[PDB]
Amino acid sequence: MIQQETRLKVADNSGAREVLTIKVLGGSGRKTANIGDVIVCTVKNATPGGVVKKGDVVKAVIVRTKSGVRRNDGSYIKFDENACVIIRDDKGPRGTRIFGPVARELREGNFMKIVSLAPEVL
Amino acid sequence: TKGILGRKIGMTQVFGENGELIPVTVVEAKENVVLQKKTVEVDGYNAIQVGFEDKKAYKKDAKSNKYANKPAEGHAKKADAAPKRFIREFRNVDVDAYEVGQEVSVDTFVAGDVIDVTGVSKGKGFQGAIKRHGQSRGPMSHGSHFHRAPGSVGMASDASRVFKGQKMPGRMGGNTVTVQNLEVVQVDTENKVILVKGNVPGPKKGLVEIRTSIK
Amino acid sequence: TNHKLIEAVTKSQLRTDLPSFRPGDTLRVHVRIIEGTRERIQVFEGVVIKRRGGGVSETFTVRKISSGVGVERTFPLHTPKIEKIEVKRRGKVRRAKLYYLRSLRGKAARIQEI
Amino acid sequence: AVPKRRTSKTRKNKRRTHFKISVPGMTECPNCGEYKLSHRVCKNCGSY
Amino acid sequence: YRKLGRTSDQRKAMLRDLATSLIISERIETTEARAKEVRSVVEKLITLGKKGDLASRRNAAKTLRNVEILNEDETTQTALQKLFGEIAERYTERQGGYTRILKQGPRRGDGAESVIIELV
RNA sequence: UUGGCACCUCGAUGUCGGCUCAUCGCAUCCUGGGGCUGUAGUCGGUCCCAAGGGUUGGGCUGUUCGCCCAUUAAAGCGGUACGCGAGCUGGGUUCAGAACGUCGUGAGACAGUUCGGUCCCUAUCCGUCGUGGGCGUAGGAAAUUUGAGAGGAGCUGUCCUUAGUACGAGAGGACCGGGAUGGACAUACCUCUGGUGUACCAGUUGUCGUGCCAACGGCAUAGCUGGGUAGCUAUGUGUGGACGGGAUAAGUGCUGAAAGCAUCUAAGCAUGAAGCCCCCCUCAAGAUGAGAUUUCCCAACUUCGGUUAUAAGAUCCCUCAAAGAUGAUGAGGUUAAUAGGUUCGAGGUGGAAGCAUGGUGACAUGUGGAGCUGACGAAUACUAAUCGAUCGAAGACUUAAU
Ligand SMILES: [Mg+2]
Ligand SMILES: [Mg+2]
Ligand SMILES: [Mg+2]
Ligand SMILES: [Mg+2]
Ligand SMILES: [Mg+2]
Ligand SMILES: [Mg+2]
Ligand SMILES: [Mg+2]
Ligand SMILES: [Mg+2]
Ligand SMILES: [Mg+2]
Ligand SMILES: [Mg+2]
Ligand SMILES: [Mg+2]
Repeated sequence: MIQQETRLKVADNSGAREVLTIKVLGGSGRKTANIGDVIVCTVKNATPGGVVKKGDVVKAVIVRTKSGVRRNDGSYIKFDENACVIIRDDKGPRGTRIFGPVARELREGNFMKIVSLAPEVL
Repeated sequence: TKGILGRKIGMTQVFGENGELIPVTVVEAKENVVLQKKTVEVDGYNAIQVGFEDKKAYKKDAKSNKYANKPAEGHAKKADAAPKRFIREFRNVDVDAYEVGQEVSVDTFVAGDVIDVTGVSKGKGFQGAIKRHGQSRGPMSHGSHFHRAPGSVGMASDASRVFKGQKMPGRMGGNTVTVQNLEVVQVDTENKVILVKGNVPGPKKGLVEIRTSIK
Repeated sequence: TNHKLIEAVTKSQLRTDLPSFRPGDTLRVHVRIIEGTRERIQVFEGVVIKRRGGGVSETFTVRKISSGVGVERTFPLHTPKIEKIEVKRRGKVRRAKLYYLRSLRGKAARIQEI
Repeated sequence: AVPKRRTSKTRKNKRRTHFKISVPGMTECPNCGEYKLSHRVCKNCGSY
Repeated sequence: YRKLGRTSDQRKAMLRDLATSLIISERIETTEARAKEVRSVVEKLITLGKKGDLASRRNAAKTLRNVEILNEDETTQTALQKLFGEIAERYTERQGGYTRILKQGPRRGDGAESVIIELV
């Protein structure tokens, strides 16, 4: 469950350290998001340098919610923080050094570049 | 085709192909018999009626429902049968099958049939507008005294009455409702159960009506 | 007979291969992952936080820290996508639900052996 | 809040037609005494 | 279970003082709902008395109030000693029951269904 | 809309916005179908048909409005006392305080600002949302139904194939079809994930008490704290919208005169939409037209006036919950498993007390997945569902076939 005005850690070296969501894109009236959902968001704490800077409005994909996802075999997965990877409007990222574990459930959302730049996917 | 009566035992889960967990409602569709065959030449419509759970015979000083009365003896005697607690008609079936007295067993369905399950709801009692209907409640602070009331009930003096269909409070209620396009996943012939995929209306030990999908 | 039907129908899908564990125990869960290519097996080593209600819906939960980020993972105990469970290390706990480890990081989330 | 009109003597008596009271149990005590209330043990003037 | 029109502690204190006095006098006159609920209390407390070990002596004193019976010949036993000593010897063959509820008429101040609960 | 008029109301028609709940128009915002195009395609433009459904979330402003950030298939316009305060707020403003600007000699004033400033009502009737009783339905009952009718539903994106095909110089890029999935919504349910769970389990502080130790008990929000069954629950699980038929709108025609021709119309004959009627889902014979099927029951006294009893059937009463404000509904009432108790479980808590051992101790370990366990499951008549009482039909005429 990630809605408007949730602070998320940014899980790569795209230039951002914290980001808050404006809208959950998708359909009209869409309230929450989970792993694999793209959100549009403004960075609040930014690294000095990098690419993005404080006050940019970026699109970004959800990796590793704290209220994680359910799988077809009745399995679950949950994480200790909400994280996020800033993408570059072709489902490809801005950085090359994605941090932290990524949920498996975005392999099927054509985020294969985010998977290959990541640590162990679970 | 393919109607049957049962009762809700409860709810479990089953694993399938490639380990997929699927939720499951166990329905004990036991000791159903065909109890009266209805014809258009006598009634105007073709149906059978199935009696579900047999109860004890006629007793003279019977004070409750588990002993049948004399109209229910003679009705379930015109078929060679025991008197049943529940009796329902099924008119989607073919009337040219189902001789009167046939024990319609649990293996009329195969794993993978689409079905409709008819039952009553639970019944919640007298409930208010934001629970009986999905109404937005008022603000809980900022000075307000409107929380769980219904809102306005009309317009001022054009329509000097309240229109019907207003969605006011009252009994949430156990009323009949169908869930459509459920699957049969597993038919245990010896236990006389059906595992239907998902949840069906009603409380436990209720009454269901598993008949095949009209869609 | 009501009471056997929850049991006697779901009985042939419950498992027997699995070892005996409890919360506090370190496990090596050998979950198998099937993509469109093959039937690869990935190991998930963590500490059992929770074991809840019985039947074929027995459900356990292990906890791992992957890249500085703690990861909860929850399995049906009788699912056919766990090829093997090894009990790596026992644990001296005094609860049944170890939810206090979620706020403990580093060496403070340490659980003894036996 | 307030009644706009008075209720008549006719409308008042139509409302309180279900404002009644029922006769009680009234079973005999076969050992000794007068009528006891049904499914109750007697206290005075009876042997239940 | 019934709430009896009281708080979780006002009901608990009422229900173990009503179960103690049904050990002292062995038949008490209460209302009907308060006897439906002390029925399951004192029958679970005679079950502890039929055991008679020390571990359930400690459990019957969870419930019983500290009331002293003046028995015959000026001898005094407590309600804990009278539960494991007299009631426990009466029902050592019976597998349940231990009480009955005899309904009576309404009271005068209320329509409260009076009830004698006895110890059988 | 701004007004005009002064007709209703000054022995009161009480408040601008917002909130909650809507509802209705169509001069249509999206989706449906068409015409024309200065329409290659992709996009458009414009006009016509159409109300079925849908029509976002923030920032600033008391604001209506407006601007703006994001989205979206689209963020329609209006009416309903500028809908709705005996449904809610009271920021806006006509109250008393105070201050500035301005005006006035002044007291004061502005319709200029600024800070502060009490929101009454136990619902009689109508109307609505549920729910009973009475009587009727030409014998009385029990059960299953017909559906005259009424209500609900009705939205839509994205992607993949067709196909880089048609088209196009290129750039670009289709219809038609097929398939996959969503969003929003509506439902049912607690298996999972969770929430709660005040008669469940454990830890622990203070103080008082059970003579003391040890064990407990009271109070301290349930003293706090860690969990947690049943049940209720969503944010959790399931489904749903679909198709498909008729009749049509705009339109498109075929044949065809009147009017030798031509002509979609006059006679004919087609085709044609999220619309209309079904299809789907509920509810429905108080449908006074009171329907139908199956089974059960069958009286005499007797100016048959009525009474006496009763049938089938119920009910009182009593044990209850899958039901419930009440009552109704359902499970039962001894030939009984209805509830409690007991016994055995399930799940929960996490290792009882006592004892032993070790440690100077605080404490550890063993005895021992131990004890305990509210609603869950099974068994068991131990306790209580006692004896009883009340109600309940006798089948009207008329005519027609038989
Ligand atoms: Mg709201
Ligand atoms: Mg009003
Ligand atoms: Mg009267
Ligand atoms: Mg207290
Ligand atoms: Mg004039
Ligand atoms: Mg129009
Ligand atoms: Mg008014
Ligand atoms: Mg002033
Ligand atoms: Mg001056
Ligand atoms: Mg103030
Ligand atoms: Mg005290």
